Amino acid sequence: ARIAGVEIPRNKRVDVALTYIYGIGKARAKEALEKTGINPATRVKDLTEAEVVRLREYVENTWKLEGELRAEVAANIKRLMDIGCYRGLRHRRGLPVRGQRTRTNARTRKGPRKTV
Amino acid sequence: PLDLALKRKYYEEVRPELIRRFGYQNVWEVPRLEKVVINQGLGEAKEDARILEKAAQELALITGQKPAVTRAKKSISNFKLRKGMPIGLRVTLRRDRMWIFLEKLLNVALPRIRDFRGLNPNSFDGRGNYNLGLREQLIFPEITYDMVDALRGMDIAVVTTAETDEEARALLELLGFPFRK
Amino acid sequence: GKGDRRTRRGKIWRGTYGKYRPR
Amino acid sequence: MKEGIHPKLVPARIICGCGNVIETYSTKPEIYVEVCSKCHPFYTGQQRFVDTEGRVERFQRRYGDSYRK
Amino acid sequence: PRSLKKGVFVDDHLLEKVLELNAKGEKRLIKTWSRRSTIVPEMVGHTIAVYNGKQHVPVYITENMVGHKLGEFAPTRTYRGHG
Amino acid sequence: TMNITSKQMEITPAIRQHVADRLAKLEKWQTHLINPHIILSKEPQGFVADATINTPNGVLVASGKHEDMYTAINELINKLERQLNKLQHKGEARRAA
RNA sequence: GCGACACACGUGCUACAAUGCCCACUACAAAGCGAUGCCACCCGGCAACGGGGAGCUAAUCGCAAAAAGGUGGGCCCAGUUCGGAUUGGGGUCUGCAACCCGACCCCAUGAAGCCGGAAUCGCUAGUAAUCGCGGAUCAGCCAUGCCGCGGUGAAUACGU
RNA sequence: UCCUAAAAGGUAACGGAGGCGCCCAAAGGUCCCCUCAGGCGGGACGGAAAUCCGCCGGAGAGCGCAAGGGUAGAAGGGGGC
Ligand SMILES: [Mg+2]
Ligand SMILES: [Mg+2]
Ligand SMILES: [Mg+2]
Ligand SMILES: [Mg+2]
Ligand SMILES: [Mg+2]
Ligand SMILES: [Mg+2]
Ligand SMILES: [Mg+2]
Ligand SMILES: [Mg+2]
Ligand SMILES: [Mg+2]
Ligand SMILES: [Mg+2]
Ligand SMILES: [Mg+2]
Ligand SMILES: [Mg+2]
Ligand SMILES: [Mg+2]
Ligand SMILES: [Mg+2]
Ligand SMILES: [Mg+2]
Ligand SMILES: [Mg+2]
Ligand SMILES: [Mg+2]
Ligand SMILES: [Mg+2]
Ligand SMILES: [Mg+2]
Ligand SMILES: [Mg+2]
Ligand SMILES: [Mg+2]
Ligand SMILES: [Mg+2]
Ligand SMILES: [Mg+2]
Ligand SMILES: [Mg+2]
Ligand SMILES: [Mg+2]
Ligand SMILES: [Mg+2]
Ligand SMILES: [Mg+2]
Ligand SMILES: [Mg+2]
Ligand SMILES: [Mg+2]
Ligand SMILES: [Mg+2]
Ligand SMILES: [Mg+2]
Ligand SMILES: [Mg+2]
Ligand SMILES: [Mg+2]
Ligand SMILES: [Mg+2]
Ligand SMILES: [Mg+2]
Ligand SMILES: [Mg+2]
Ligand SMILES: [Mg+2]
Ligand SMILES: [Mg+2]
Ligand SMILES: [Mg+2]
Ligand SMILES: [Mg+2]
Ligand SMILES: [Mg+2]
Ligand SMILES: [Mg+2]
Ligand SMILES: [Zn+2]
Repeated sequence: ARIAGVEIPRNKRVDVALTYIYGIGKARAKEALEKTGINPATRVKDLTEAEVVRLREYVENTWKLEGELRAEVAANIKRLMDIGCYRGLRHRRGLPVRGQRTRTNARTRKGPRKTV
Repeated sequence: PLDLALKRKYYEEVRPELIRRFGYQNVWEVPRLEKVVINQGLGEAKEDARILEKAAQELALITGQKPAVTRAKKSISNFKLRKGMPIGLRVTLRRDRMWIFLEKLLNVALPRIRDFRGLNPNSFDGRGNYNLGLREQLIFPEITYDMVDALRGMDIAVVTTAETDEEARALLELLGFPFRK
Repeated sequence: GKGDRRTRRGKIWRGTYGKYRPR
Repeated sequence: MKEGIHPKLVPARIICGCGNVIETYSTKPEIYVEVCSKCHPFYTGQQRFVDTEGRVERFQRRYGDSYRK
Repeated sequence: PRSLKKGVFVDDHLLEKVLELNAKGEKRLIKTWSRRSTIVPEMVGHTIAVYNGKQHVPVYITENMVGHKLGEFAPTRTYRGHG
Repeated sequence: TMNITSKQMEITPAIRQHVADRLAKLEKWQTHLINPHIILSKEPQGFVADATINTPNGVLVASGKHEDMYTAINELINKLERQLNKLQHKGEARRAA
């Protein structure tokens, strides 16, 4: 688990393998490769260990990643379900939160269909 | 015996701090480290590929000591367990090897743990011994991501000559054990 | 692709502009 | 000990990413690691990597104090 | 959400009853039809009855529920499930 | 599955089951009934029961009218049975020459 | 409240990828709409947008960019640089007011889905398929709808 | 094998309860080494119960199999020849 607590896929480009980190999309990928001046097309299996610790230190010290990101999102839902707001109720029962239709579809929040 | 940073740190900085903090009358009365037994509970290699020599090889690389096998004292239905079936590993580390492994554990292993927030303070025996667990073996430096096939944690039991959990926690935290509370 | 908000093709489908489809 | 069954322990250099070198003994004389106890956030005081925020919710809004009173 | 260029919206007539209770001393129960009004820090501690089309649900305002609206805590649908 | 519709009327889940049990008579032929839709209503004369079912060998359309609600359901089943019994045997007629 | 959600049916949108996805550059339409309207152009911002401000009762000026396509570069068969659902946080605008219950922008999350059972729909030439644009209603918009417009442009008909 | 059986042995009933018609090539000989069940506490997946550590624990475990007797100062667990 080199960076940043997970292992990034080698033989892939660094701007791509960095997305395999819970908290880094294509945006924060092109960001960490300019702040360190590291060629985004170069493969992970071809990185310099000097370029590793530089990209490591910048990424791990700029955005919350991995378990620390999962804690606040869980805590943000935790307070939503504790205060008792309408969005908290949708998380407690498990229904959609963002004004979506529930008569049909809505299958991602409910899961596969339950026959009756 | 070999000259080690952790054993020297014990004899130099941990002994007098302990004697001062507790007021021991005799040199032997001070808490000392007795042994460190590591045990891979395994049991996943009952049937299937019972060839667990990859795990024993990993333990022999991490500790520098070849482990021994542990088998079942009885047959168990629900666990799919026949009596006398090899189900685990156990290596007993003492003296210089104990110091070496504890050095590498405190300086490299415990840091590299995913979402590490310290060692559980209430994990003490009551008699003055400590225990902990590990979810992976990639935590140790001698184990890389290539030579591994499956994730397998382990149990670590540190046995101390201390009599209370107080003196034991003193000795262990002084030696550098990071406690979350 | 036409449903992906973070792409050129996706904002043509929607009819809006942004960083991925400037004007 | 039993000869021929134990990997030999030899003087070992354990190099960390932050530049920390550790003189020890192991089966591989050189081992590089991503993190060590001298640079982990939980060890080095309270080096909260990115998030030393302060929650910051909820009274930390204060945008703004313009409603009449 | 509402624009930062515009202000934090309270129905004025509701904020009046808030400040009148902060001077002489909190608190007395307030009935309101202001689901649109945003909770303000000066509302923390009081007990506001929010109307949900039928009932006036008593809702105690705390420290963690300041950035929300009053209508989020007096829901409008009685739903116990199916079956 | 099976769908029932009460047009400008109000029926109970008990009555909805009776319609489901009367449609078991079509299961006799051991052929696939594809989304049998049932429509009930109230004329001035009496109740009316419609049904539009698809089978792998065609579709079934019928109508039953009677003063008694369940009796119109019966007539609908009688007329559905007949159509079903024809769609499963009309091919067997011209096997020779 | 008409926006409910143990479920069921119809119509659609977007997909399951290399005859493809993404980035940069560059060509070719028609029909409409536009005076607290359409906004050129400048500037702030990653952006939505905001602040300036010329023109146009409009074959004059504006919406406006057409998209597929063309050129170049990347991706290399993976639940992936396919797919963009769901959720966390931060903003913009309309509007008295976006909690229930608006659209949009941005960071993060990155699901089902590997071409679909029984059954069934459309289409005979500029047609199907695929690609984009405008308008009514309209403060805004849940429009993937409807009514129109063109771009590329097939297969097949022995026979009843 | 136990009870009935009346503290030596023996003792009947269509009296009360159970087992046998096998097995083991080590489950045999010998030398050397080791000590249980259980309870409490601690320990990744791991649980009432898998394996690990500590403390208490004379035998309640074990001894192929019914029952009784015997048994760790071994008849129990392991190895050598
Ligand atoms: Mg990521
Ligand atoms: Mg000494
Ligand atoms: Mg304790
Ligand atoms: Mg002790
Ligand atoms: Mg390692
Ligand atoms: Mg397409
Ligand atoms: Mg995508
Ligand atoms: Mg020797
Ligand atoms: Mg029905
Ligand atoms: Mg009804
Ligand atoms: Mg009705
Ligand atoms: Mg009819
Ligand atoms: Mg009949
Ligand atoms: Mg309403
Ligand atoms: Mg809704
Ligand atoms: Mg149903
Ligand atoms: Mg269906
Ligand atoms: Mg649609
Ligand atoms: Mg594929
Ligand atoms: Mg995935
Ligand atoms: Mg799948
Ligand atoms: Mg993807
Ligand atoms: Mg296709
Ligand atoms: Mg078919
Ligand atoms: Mg025709
Ligand atoms: Mg349109
Ligand atoms: Mg218009
Ligand atoms: Mg409009
Ligand atoms: Mg919506
Ligand atoms: Mg006797
Ligand atoms: Mg006797
Ligand atoms: Mg006798
Ligand atoms: Mg005798
Ligand atoms: Mg033997
Ligand atoms: Mg024997
Ligand atoms: Mg025990
Ligand atoms: Mg557990
Ligand atoms: Mg346990
Ligand atoms: Mg016994
Ligand atoms: Mg023996
Ligand atoms: Mg022997
Ligand atoms: Mg011999
Ligand atoms: Zn370090």
